[PDB]
Amino acid sequence: SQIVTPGELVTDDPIWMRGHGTYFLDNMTYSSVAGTVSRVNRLLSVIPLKGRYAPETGDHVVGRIAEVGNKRWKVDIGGKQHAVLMLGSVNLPKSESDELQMRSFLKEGDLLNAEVQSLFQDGSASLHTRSLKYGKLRNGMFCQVPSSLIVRAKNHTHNLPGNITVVLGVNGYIWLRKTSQMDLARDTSSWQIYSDENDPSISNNIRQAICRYANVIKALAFCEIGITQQRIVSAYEASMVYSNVGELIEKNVMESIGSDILTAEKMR
Amino acid sequence: MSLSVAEKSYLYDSLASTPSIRPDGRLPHQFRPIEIFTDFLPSSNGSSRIIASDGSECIVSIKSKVVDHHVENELLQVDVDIAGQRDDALVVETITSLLNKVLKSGSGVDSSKLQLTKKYSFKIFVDVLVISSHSHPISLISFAIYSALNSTYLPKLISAFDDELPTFHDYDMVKLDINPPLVFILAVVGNNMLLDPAANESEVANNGLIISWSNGKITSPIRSVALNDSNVKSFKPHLLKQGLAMVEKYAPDVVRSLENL
Amino acid sequence: PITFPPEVLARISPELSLQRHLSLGIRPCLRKYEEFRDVAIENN
Amino acid sequence: PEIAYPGKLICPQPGPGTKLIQYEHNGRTLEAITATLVGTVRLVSVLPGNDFANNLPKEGDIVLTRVTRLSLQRANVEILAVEDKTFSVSQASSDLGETFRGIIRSQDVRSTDRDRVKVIECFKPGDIVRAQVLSLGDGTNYYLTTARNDLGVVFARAANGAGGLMYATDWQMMTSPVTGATEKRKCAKP
Amino acid sequence: KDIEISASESKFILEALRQNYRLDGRSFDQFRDVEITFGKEFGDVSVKMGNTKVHCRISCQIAQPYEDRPFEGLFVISTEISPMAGSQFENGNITGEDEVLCSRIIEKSVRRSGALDVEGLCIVAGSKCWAVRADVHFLDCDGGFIDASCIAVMAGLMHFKKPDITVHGEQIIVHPVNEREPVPLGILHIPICVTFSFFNPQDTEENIKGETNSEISIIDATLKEELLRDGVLTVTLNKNREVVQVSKAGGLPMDALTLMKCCHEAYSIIEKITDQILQLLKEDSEKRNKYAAML
Amino acid sequence: DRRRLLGPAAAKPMAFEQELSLHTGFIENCNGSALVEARSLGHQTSLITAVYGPRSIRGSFTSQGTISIQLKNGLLEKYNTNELKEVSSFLMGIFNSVVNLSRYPKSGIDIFVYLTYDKDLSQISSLIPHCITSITLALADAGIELVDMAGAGEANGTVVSFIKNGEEIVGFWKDDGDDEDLLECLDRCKEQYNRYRDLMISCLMN
Amino acid sequence: MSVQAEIGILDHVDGSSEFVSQDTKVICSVTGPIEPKARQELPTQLALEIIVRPAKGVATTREKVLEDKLRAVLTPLITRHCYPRQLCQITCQILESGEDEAEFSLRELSCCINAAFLALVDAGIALNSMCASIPIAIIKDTSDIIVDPTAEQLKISLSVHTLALEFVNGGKVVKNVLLLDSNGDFNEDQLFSLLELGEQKCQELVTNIRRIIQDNISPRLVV
Amino acid sequence: STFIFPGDSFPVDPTTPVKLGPGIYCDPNTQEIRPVNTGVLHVSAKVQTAYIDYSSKRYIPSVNDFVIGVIIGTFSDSYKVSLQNFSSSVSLSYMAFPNASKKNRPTLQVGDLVYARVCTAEKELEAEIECFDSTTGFGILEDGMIIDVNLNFARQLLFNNDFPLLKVLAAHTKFEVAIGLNGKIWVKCEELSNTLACYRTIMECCQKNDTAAFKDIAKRQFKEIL
Amino acid sequence: RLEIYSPEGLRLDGRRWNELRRFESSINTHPHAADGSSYMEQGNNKIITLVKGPKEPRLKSQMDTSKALLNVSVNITKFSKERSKSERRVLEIQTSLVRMFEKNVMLNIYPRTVIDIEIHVLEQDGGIMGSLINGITLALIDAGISMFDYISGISVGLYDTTPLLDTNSLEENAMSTVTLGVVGKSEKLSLLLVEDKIPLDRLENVLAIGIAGAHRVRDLMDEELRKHAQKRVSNAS
Amino acid sequence: VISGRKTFGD
Ligand SMILES: [Cl-]
Ligand SMILES: [Cl-]
Repeated sequence: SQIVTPGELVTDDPIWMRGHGTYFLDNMTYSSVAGTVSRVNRLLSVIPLKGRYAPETGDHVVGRIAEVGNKRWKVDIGGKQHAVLMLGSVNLPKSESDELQMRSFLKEGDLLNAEVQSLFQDGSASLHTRSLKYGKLRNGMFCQVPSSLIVRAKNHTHNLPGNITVVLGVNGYIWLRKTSQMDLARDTSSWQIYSDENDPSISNNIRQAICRYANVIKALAFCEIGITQQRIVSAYEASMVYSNVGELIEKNVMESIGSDILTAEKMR
Repeated sequence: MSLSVAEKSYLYDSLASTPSIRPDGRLPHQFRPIEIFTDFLPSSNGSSRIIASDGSECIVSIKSKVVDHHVENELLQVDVDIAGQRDDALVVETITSLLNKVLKSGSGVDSSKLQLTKKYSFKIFVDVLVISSHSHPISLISFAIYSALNSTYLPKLISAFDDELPTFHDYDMVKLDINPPLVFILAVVGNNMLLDPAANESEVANNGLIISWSNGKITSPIRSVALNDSNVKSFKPHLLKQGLAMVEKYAPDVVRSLENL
Repeated sequence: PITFPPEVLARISPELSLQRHLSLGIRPCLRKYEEFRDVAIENN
Repeated sequence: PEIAYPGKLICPQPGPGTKLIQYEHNGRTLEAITATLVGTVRLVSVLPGNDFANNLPKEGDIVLTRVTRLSLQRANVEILAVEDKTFSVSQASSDLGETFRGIIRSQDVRSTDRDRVKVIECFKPGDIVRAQVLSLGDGTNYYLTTARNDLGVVFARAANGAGGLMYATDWQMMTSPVTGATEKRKCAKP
Repeated sequence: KDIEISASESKFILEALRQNYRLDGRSFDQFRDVEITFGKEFGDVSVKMGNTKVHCRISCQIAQPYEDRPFEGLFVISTEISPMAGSQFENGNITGEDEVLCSRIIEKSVRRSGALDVEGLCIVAGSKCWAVRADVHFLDCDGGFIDASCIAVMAGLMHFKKPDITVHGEQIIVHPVNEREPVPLGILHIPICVTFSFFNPQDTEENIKGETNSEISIIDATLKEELLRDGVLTVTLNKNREVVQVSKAGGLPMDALTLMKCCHEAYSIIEKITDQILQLLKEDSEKRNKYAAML
Repeated sequence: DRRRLLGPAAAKPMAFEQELSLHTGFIENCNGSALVEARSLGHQTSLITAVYGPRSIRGSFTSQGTISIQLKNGLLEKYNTNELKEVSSFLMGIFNSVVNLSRYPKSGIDIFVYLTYDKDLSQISSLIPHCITSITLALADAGIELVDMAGAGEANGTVVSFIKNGEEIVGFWKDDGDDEDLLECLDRCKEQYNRYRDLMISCLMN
Repeated sequence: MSVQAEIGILDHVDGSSEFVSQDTKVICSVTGPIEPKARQELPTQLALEIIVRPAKGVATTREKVLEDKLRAVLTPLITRHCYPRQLCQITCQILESGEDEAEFSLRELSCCINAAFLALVDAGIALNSMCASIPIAIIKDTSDIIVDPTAEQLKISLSVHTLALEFVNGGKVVKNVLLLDSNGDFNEDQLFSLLELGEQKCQELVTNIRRIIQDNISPRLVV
Repeated sequence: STFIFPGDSFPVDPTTPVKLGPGIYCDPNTQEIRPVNTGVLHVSAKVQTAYIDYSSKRYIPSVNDFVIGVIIGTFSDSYKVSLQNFSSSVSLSYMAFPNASKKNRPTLQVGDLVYARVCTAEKELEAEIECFDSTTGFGILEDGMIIDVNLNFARQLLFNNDFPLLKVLAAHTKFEVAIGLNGKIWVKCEELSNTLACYRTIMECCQKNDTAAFKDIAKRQFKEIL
Repeated sequence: RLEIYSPEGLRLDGRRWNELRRFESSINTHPHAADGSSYMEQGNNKIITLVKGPKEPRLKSQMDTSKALLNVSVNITKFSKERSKSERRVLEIQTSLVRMFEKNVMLNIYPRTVIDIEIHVLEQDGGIMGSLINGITLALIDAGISMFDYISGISVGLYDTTPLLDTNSLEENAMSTVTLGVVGKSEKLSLLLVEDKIPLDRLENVLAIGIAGAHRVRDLMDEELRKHAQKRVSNAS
Repeated sequence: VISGRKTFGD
């Protein structure tokens, strides 16, 4: 792996497939970003060290509704462009009357859970919620880390101890909620799926655990540690040393939580 | 700052709950950590830089100028420049008017400490720059101004006190030991008071309080600010007395935290 | 024909609202053709 | 409570001019109807005692509009008044874009032969069209219709206001009594 | 409002440049013929370059000098654009990209350079001085607004004559033209602007990392040529072999020596223009003395 | 300024309890107006309010109304621009908790307070309660839903605005003044609140 | 009086004219009908963007009033309903004022009216009728009514007047008085002596304007 | 053919049936036929057609006019075309092509030069052009150069066969010309030196308005190209 | 006492004619305020540069379907100089910086987006235009935005015949100056700015010294950038 | 039947 900066020559060999972060004049292929050189088959490319989340087909994302248009929604995913959520790509609770009252399902500012179905030519993503696991989010609170800390994995909705469930969006948009009955079904009726009301039985114990999970996710991000299901529960169990959840905001405490996770995985 | 109504309703119920459950596990009187840097602008008599936990950053520059205090009524002047906001925008004009009242040569600050001769004194130019902000920055600005005025050093006088213009030592310099005030902002969520309200906390608060503090006592200005516009509602008088007692109790901890130079 | 109340005709077409008033011999401001508004002054 | 002012209690536990407000007294809380307007009480509501506010156009209401721009497929209008079950005049200004705007699609012009409809022969810029609201649509444009006998161009001038008054002689033709020249419009039966 | 250029037109003009052809029949190094017309009043000057037409009006009023520069008169230039030069211009937007840049060039070429002797404008040292003003009216736009303005302002300042004044201590008596004849202004040097327009016949990759530079340079572009150019360079010189100012703000990156050869290219032209301006002034003065003999 | 006649630039400027009277509905271009003229033994003040709205905002998804309050120095330019916008900010905080904004979505309400007379036989503290009196009157005349009659009083730099017969506070303002005055200030301010509120209700009825 | 004028002098506008009355000189550009801005759009008829630039300095409210008066003359002259939802850019650049700009503006107004009319003629925009404008002044002690007064005469004028009349049928019928802008001290008997002689010299100007228009447009066309 | 000014008395009598052309306006209020344009009024003989030939440079879309446009935008069912700068846009439907079908859309891209005919030119609507013959040379104009010309010169070049411009140009080079009645004339030759020589000759001939000077101008321009 | 250029060849600060000022750059200085950030410390100068984007534009009207929109906002704080209470000149700086990075940033590959650049000048002392260029180049690279090459800024004054590389405030007020924006390591000039009179014959020597000094600035920037990247991948390892 | 687009000089 080689570190290159803008303007640097990556290879004089023209028998290469030009990838991202590159440009060329005749045989000379230069780098457009400051990143690392990637050689895959015949595709020479430069992986930038920084940049917004780039969506790929299959990504499990959490997004905020930005605007309501013609027959589609534009969702804030955290990338360069807004992602589109076509009216045909959502499970309505088709009739032409619903195409007008689109704000009865998702209004501006609503939080939802979706999957990247495809990508346009420009690179923006098309979303879909044609499943039970995708829909409007409630019964909790939002918080976000940089997308580089969310590792793409087989699953992205994990149930945590304390009756709390996390949704680790590939774009870095995390949603913590009370573990619903549907979330318990994930091991091996709901007419109002766009209801803006929260389950009115969220106890203070559940509310306090959401905070603790929120702080440890923030702490893992503060140490630039990759967020995983195994690390979130490890930090949550380790943080019990501190009686009050408030103590977890200080710098020394956050750096301790992250260091105790890295040094523990060194032993393991 | 945009939030879903499912987010807002969950947050408000947690904050107004007995006891208050804040989204970071904070206590109703607990402050978020901040980073402070001082003495980094050599062109100024004093400088400070504060970075809030949410990413809000503020830089303050203290500069002086000898003036005739018989014609210069105000010997302390604050200029607020908030990034991405017009200089005539309401929030800028409000904060500028508010801060000038917080300092104002004869109220919060000690005017006699700026005197040089029987005819001339120092005029202090407090310049505020908010690089990034996510909530009402009057409290963040106040803390940065406080740290800058403490790290401020002024030239040493040579000429006599009784009166030509004053003459200053070429090398030695004296520290400015004025007592700078502190401005605290509070959130009124239901029947609870919250010190140092966060962005999301202020988005659901029913009302807000701006409370000034100097020399160990509650001082003016004191305002009831609206931290939003959607969920603004009236508050009972006891909540106003509760917020003032909250400042009088926990501000000394804030002072000795800031005064650690 | 079709007639509209006075409140709408003023908005529908101000040109007709004047012509309808003048056809009746009055003005929209309810004053006579050569009548001025009454003035009242406070000085200094 | 014959009369009412904002803040005056009406009755224990909705409509326009009132709001449920929770008060405290003797230690126990209480939700009572409170008037928010100054007027008389008449389901609890308060009526003051012209106003386009309370009679805002809704699906099914008939409105008086003015054509502002014709297109090959639709006709853009602005709502000037709404018919009451009498009229309610909008106080907004047509010079600053303050009035609620609407759209009359080509297939909603008339009832018969909605596929082949020429917009240039049904409406003209400046005409006063009586239409009925189909839906609220988006925040930009209402969606109106004129597919009835009593709907269509009501008031119009020849040559887009450059000529004399034209009256609806035929349901599809407007003539001028002075000049005699006629124009083709989708008129409403007077 | 935008000027739409067809793809067939963009290709033809650029391909004609690659064949060393300019639509108006000029060569790549040919500055347009400068026509200067003088009005009845001193300071009324009208410049024409093919189809480009500008007009300048020099005026002066008595004002007070700044306390910081008490021995100095005042001088300001106004170049507000109007839709008369073409519907592409919005009415008096003094904040647009091209409007700001072009204005700063004329200010740096005439005001900042000290072409006008602001010391001679001073009447008495403490108060009272001359406040000269140069107003430019862009009448017809066929490109080259910067170069035309620079010639119009300088020709105006030289042709202009301020009224003679007699001071009686604090009394400043401004004599009218009928009483005593006016005195001309003091010009220290005559700056001339020459604007080079660059065209890239290839790609951006061959411009950043290309060995052989193939960028085409033409002098004083027309409107059609100006709209298709990929870079612009405005250089200002005087007969004293001084580079008054150079402005190449962004655009197509240009080889440094190529820009240097542009500066030396322009000096041949600013000599032709300076001598041309001075000649038309001498001819204009001789016309007024011939009518002074007939009067 | 090119859009004005400012004369010569070389010219320099020249350097040298409370009886109430309320009227409403006297301005024709707005939705609701009000006139408050207050004469006290030490100061006389007159100001006019104008409420324009609700006016629909082009493409607004806002679930409720957006209040705007501009305090102008209509002729008498006595107060600094900094403090006028601070009072305007304070006024907007009060009425954003009094106007039933949920009833006017996607629209906006703009309030103007023109000062027309102010002579004292800073001072901005005692001016705030009469703006609140006028804005509440003008909003009622404009047919805007108000949760209560918003009024206020002033005492030694402290300005308190009340609703619900003084049971709750909708605005608090304190400049200079003495220490520990709060208890006595809320008492004196509530007295002016009741006095102004009674006159305000009596104005809208008669 | 004696006026000189040109037609079609600018290349990047639909119509152009230059008008010189004594020492006053105005150049005028006209561009229309063109796509209007959203703010300017008028559904029924044509919208006018009228701009007047001073001979010296930047534009002040003085020119804003000249723009308003110029609109009052031009608006009834243009057959606006022929161009619905369109824009017309009438831009006047005053080159030499021909009068002490501090006190007077009537010579510039009268010249802008004629220049704008000529430029609208050159642009081929539909006009209901013709138009000519003359400045008039009544001199102090002589009390004479001087048509087309000089800059020196205006200094000792007790009243200044701008008269612009609408002409039809070969410039012999006066369809209307488009604008009469009288300023100064005058009486009813003076006013009608002014309007009488003013209409006579106005009728002389359209006859001269018809001649200049024909000398410029006839060589452009085929017979 | 007499010269007429706006507001002048119209010579033709109402007893004769007349078809009104450009320059003549019929008052909607007074029903009087009066001129609104200044120029030469031409009147036919026997059904009498009367119009005024007046000078103009800004084109106004009228039906049965040949015009050259430039594609500036692609919409759902039509093209947004510009026939002149700053003027209002014109609509070109996808179905307005020869052998048009709902399966094959035209291949034009933004910036292409199109030669078409005006079909619907409603004064209160967006004008429309078509690339198919109304009674059954239109289509894309590849490469070449477009020339700006006043409307009277363009009408004289298309309808008057005695206009010497096309003859003196053919006598110098072989050239392809497309004449638009909106002031745009498209020229293309085999070599760029010939196309530029045709551009310069048409530009100079448009400025003189004198027909008797076309031959001498063409001779000197092609001589300068050599 | 001090002199502008002493007979021994020493300037006011003690530099020789071909000596730069103390050059110190930093990357990722405001991660919680912008995608890319840079803190510039060239001599006494102190400049904060914030790059926000590429992101969705706020108004769908102001949006280009073919390329990204580039906006530069330069804020010169009130405390940058010896305070003045008093525009058209800052506008020239902004549109010039935009026109520069228009042709360097690959805006074509980020369509329908907007790249907002937010600059704050904390301390000013000569050659601020060159330092602004360096702050933008680093801040854009920190944002991961594709660009063809570096752009380095430098200022050179002419004292009689001797060019003085990297001028401070007093040197700018004493002699004429040239400001260069050099593309990478080439001789192509993105920005050439001769702000006052220079003799036509002595100008080529000034340009030669400026291009050479700019190349040194490029290496200094590249060096600091590779250090940051190597420290980032070493900490994560 | 007037021709518009035609090649001359055959
Ligand atoms: Cl978000
Ligand atoms: Cl600067």
